[PDB]
Amino acid sequence: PITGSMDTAYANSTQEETFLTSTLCLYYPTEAATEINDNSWKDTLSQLFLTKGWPTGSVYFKEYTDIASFSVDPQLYCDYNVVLMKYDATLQLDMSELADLILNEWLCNPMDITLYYYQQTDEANKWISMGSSCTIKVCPLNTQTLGIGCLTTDTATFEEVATAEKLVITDVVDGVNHKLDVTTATCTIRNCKKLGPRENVAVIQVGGSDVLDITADPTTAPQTERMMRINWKKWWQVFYTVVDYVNQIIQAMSKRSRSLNSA
Amino acid sequence: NYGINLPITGSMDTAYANSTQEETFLTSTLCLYYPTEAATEINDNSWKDTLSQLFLTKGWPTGSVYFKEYTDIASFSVDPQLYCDYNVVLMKYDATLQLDMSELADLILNEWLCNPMDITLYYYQQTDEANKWISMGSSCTIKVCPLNTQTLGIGCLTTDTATFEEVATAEKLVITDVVDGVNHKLDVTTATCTIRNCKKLGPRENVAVIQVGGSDVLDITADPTTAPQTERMMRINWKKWWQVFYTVVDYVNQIIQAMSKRSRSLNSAAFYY
Amino acid sequence: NYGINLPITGSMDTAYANSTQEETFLTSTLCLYYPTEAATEINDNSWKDTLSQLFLTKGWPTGSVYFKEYTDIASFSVDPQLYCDYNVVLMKYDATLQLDMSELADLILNEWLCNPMDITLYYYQQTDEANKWISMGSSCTIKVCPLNTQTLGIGCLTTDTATFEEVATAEKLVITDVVDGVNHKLDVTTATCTIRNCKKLGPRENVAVIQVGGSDVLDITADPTTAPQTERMMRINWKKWWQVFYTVVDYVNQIIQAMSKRSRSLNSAAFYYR
Amino acid sequence: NSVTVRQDLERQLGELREEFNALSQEIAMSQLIDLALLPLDMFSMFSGI
Amino acid sequence: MASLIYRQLLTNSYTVDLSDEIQEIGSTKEMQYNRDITIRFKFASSIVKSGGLGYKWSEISFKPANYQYTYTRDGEEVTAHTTCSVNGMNDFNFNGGSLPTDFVISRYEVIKENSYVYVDYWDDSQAFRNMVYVRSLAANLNSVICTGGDYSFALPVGQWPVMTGGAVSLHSAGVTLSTQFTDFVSLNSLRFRFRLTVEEPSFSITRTRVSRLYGLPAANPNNGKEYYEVAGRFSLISLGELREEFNALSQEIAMSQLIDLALLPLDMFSMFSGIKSTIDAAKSMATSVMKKFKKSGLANSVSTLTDSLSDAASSISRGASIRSVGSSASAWTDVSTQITDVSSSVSSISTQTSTISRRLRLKEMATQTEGMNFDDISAAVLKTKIDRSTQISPNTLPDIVTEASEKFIPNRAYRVINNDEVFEAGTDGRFFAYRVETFDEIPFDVQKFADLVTDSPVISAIIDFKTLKNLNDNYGISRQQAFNLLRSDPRVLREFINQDNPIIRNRIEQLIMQCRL
Amino acid sequence: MASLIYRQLLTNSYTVDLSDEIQEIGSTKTQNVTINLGPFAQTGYAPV
Repeated sequence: PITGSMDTAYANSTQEETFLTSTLCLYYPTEAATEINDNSWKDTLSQLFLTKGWPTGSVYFKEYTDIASFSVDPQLYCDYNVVLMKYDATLQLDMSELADLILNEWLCNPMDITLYYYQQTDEANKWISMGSSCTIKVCPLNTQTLGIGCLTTDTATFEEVATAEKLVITDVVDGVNHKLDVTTATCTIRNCKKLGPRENVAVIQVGGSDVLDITADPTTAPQTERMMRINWKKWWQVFYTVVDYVNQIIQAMSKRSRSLNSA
Repeated sequence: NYGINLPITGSMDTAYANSTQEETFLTSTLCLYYPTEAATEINDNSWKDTLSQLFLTKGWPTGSVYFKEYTDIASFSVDPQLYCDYNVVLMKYDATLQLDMSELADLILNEWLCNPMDITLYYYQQTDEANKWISMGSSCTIKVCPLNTQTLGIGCLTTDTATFEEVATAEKLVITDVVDGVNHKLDVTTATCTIRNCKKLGPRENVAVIQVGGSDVLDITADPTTAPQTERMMRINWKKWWQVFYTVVDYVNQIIQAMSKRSRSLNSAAFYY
Repeated sequence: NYGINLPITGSMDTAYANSTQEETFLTSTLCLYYPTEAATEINDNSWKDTLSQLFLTKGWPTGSVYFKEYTDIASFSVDPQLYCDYNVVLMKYDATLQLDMSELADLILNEWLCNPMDITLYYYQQTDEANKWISMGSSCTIKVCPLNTQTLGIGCLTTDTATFEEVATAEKLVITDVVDGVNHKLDVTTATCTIRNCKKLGPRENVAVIQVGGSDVLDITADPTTAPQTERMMRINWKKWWQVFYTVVDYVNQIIQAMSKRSRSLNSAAFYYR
Repeated sequence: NSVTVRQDLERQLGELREEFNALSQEIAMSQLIDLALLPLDMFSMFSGI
Repeated sequence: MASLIYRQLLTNSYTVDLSDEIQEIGSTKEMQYNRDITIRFKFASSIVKSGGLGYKWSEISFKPANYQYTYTRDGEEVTAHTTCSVNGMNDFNFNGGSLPTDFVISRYEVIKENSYVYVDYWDDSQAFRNMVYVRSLAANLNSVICTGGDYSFALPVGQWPVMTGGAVSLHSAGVTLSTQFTDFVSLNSLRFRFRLTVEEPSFSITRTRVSRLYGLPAANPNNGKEYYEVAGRFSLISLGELREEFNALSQEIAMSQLIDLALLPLDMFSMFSGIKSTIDAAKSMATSVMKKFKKSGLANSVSTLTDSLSDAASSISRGASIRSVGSSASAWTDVSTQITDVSSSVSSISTQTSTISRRLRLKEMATQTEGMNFDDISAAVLKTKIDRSTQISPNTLPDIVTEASEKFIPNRAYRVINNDEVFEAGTDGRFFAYRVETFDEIPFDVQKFADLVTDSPVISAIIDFKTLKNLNDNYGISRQQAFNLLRSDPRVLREFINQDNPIIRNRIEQLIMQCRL
Repeated sequence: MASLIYRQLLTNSYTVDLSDEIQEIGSTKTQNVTINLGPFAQTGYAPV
């Protein structure tokens, strides 16, 4: 707890500590860079970034070539991550599942599909699986370890809830045990508890009429500051804007407190 | 009722009779509406059953829930006689059918009062932002002809319907809107259509249109000025249909709480006069 | 305040307010239901019209009265979409169809609340003297099988419907009653029938089943103990159909007064339902 | 001659609670106290239910 | 405190039986180690035909079956042996008629939901061989479906009936202990038992009247499979002479810390908490500890007094002549007053007092009294040492506890106040008379004693005269205190021993040294 | 005194079951003698 005494003593600035001490990592798709067609675009933008106040060695440019691969590999490298996403209408959800992961703070443990049938506990316990080809079939158990609409013995009676995805956040009726059948060969499924959000990413969405759901329920719809949208023209324009408004975008995020044991 | 006159007491006793979900679990019914494609993708002869046992978890006794199959937004729109206390209808945006969907939402999500119209004998008039003409059937094709204060056409001859103005070409559900305070000779294809004069109002303390797909927005306002967003208008992110239902079950109460029973004493709410 | 919360305090102001019939003449609609035979015997292309002018006498404006033709008690007993504010239905005494008639009366004369039943997936049970199963359609054939507290048959095998107990063989309207508080696997012929679970509530402040012929009955109690006789259950002595209608017209108000406002539909509602 | 035993899902921990609470808001006062001067032991508790 | 624990036991002995009766029906006629596990097994059948023409079968039954195999686990090849048997099988039959030419199956076994399948398992790794003390074990195994294959009944003439179908799924249920004895050595194992659920398809016998039955028949339960398999994981959590040590171990018990732990109802659940055992020891052992009590000193004795009342209140018409030092007959006083069944050496009084002590004393306790009751000093001794030992094993806990009762605080006396008069039955020897206040001695009486003992509350004189009079002089002892130091009040006593430390700390301690057993 | 003994009993009745449940697993065998059993119709021989 902090003492609550109010007497105004504005810090003045904020942005002058972040310019000096933090890193900015820009994630874009291949198509983005291909359209730019220059061997020095990363460089040109970097000099332009000095204008907005980021020292030479400060900004990094990471290339995801698809929303599916990026969704697997979000080993976010820098202090501030602003990821550019391209409105692909068939991939929407893939995009939703990826946003749900970056924009939020996650806690996971490993699951052994082989030996122990599991259950989610609250609106915050979800099963996040990801890999080459993720195919998850489920079988709900009554209080006897017996199937309900399935035979815990033949997976041909299971209920398929994911057919070969690259990132999947599965949700089952809370408080019910399930024998799980993932294709662990190409997939990895882990039991995650949600929570803290991310004081970094800033998914900037290119194109559409971009409104999309990021809750698992139907009741809520959360709209955060770390969820921005830009009107597509050309990719060079997108980057110019991202640079021309770096601080504005950074200010909508700002350095993490998670005491995250994974690091 | 018999009572409305003579106000309640506003004293803030401040007690809140705990719960409310424990009365609805015992006494109410839940009706799930989905499209055929939804069930076809599930491919089990016992899906309705499995989900039902799962529904006991969330607190709904065996004989409580149900499952009604609309096979299209167009058919579901016309002979909708909401069967249960609480109705939660699953709609998976189809982009060409948007207005079909809008017209259907406008009907379920709202409280409607209608009277019958005789297109043959009488020349009538829409009164306020709440008087609309809701017609529905096999193939609804409505042509209109505005009348000046003489019973004469304005851009049309009340005699030849080839001069009328077509405002609906073979729809399954149509909520027509004309310039308020003007009489119109109407020409519907009554053979396959039925057109009735409805006054709007009360909303629905039941449905909960849950939208699957796209980047969904609905515009109940026939106008341009308003856009109403209600709690009984929810949205879910499409993965697989089994997942959709799991979520609907895992959050039944949350969905029910966004509605609230007590408003359902009619088979169909096409209120008749 | 709408919330169907109630209070009212009865001071005897004694302002006995006058007429009542002069609001109903202006604002309400009267729907006459008769059988085909009724109209056929009348043999005029303008009978509906003549009676209508005669209805102005009793005080009902031209566009006020409607004439609906049921051709049988079984079909009429079907969808029941009573069209007008006040419905007075004429029933001709057919002695073999008595129960058909009783089941139809029980439906119009009373206020019903129903939910749908899935005979396929869930074996049901009735709860009180007011929970009944009202099924109706082309051909309604209902066979039942009582379950003990194990989901096992009692005098039947929940597996072969040849052991079930038949309680309705092809009716057009059926109000089935089973021993309260017992589960039953049901076997209806859903192809031609629809069976729904209804709870009996209020009565009807409209119909007025007027019975032609016999000496009469039609008891709407499922039990043996009670016999209710209501005002909305009238009887006329048959002579000729023209005479019946003349009387119905000559005593419209008297008949309407025995009904009045259909309270469950009254605007003024809410938590009670419409 | 039934093949497989019936399987009936039960109410979840979190569930049940939300009702207990509300159900408490009504308990009388005096009537309660007393029933705390009566050795409600074993045989007693599992009598009803 | 001890009051409960002790009495609590003799109260719950009736149980001893029920339990006892179980193990018979069921009786015949640290360090952790892990390992996924793969259980492969199979059934066997015995099919016996009746004699005669050859159309009749007499028996189709399950028989235990062995299987051996090798599998990999953690880079090591594990060799395993299993034996599969069933229990609770159901007898079915088929009667095609009594003619020599009619097909009949007199008895065929079927396993259903009231049956169990047991699979005994052994493998050749080292963790398994080191399992001889087991504090705990759980298995997480996949289920397996066992389905029946076809079995043709080759009749001498015509078309052959064929049994086909049947199925059950196996579910891990309950984990125990077990061991296989063959021609020479043993194979330790904690065989799990599988509960069964019937599954599709049902079974039938073609050409007959047997169809749509659920369960697995014994005709061809392996359905041509070389074996059935259940795999998963299991977790294990693992860990005369006696007396001579208890004594020495006592010489250290503190003082104040002890007393207190004699103002805490150390009942049942408490005592057998600390013990850490392999299996249902402390359990049937808290029951065995019982099955020892109801067969010892404290037992019978208490069982005697009880009767000696009934019998003397039931008799009366023929009340035992006996004799009574006091108003009138009353087991307590009199029955001891007379059955001075032992003999020779000193003075009158002492002998009765004594024999009236025996009953009065120890005995009293297991019923009603105030302040720290001797035993509550004893219990304290027990719950103490029986913890500073650590042991597990069954054959110990019982007896030793019991024996503690019979031989703790060899002697000890009591007192009864009434009108400021401390009457002290110094068991074995002695007896004094007070004037409550000014600690004084006047002629004691076998009489005044008689009654005032019989029906009033007694007191387990913690500290007695000797210590008291010596205490009263070299100190002070407010009238207030004193009055408590008699009722053997916890507080006031705890004070001194905790505070002051003179004498008091011997009268106490000495007692500890006495509950040496 | 009696206070206990009496009450003591109703207190320890829960046991009745456990024990009760023993002697069963232990007594003889149980037998399902309800094989449903169906009733009448009358049909017969028809040739000359």
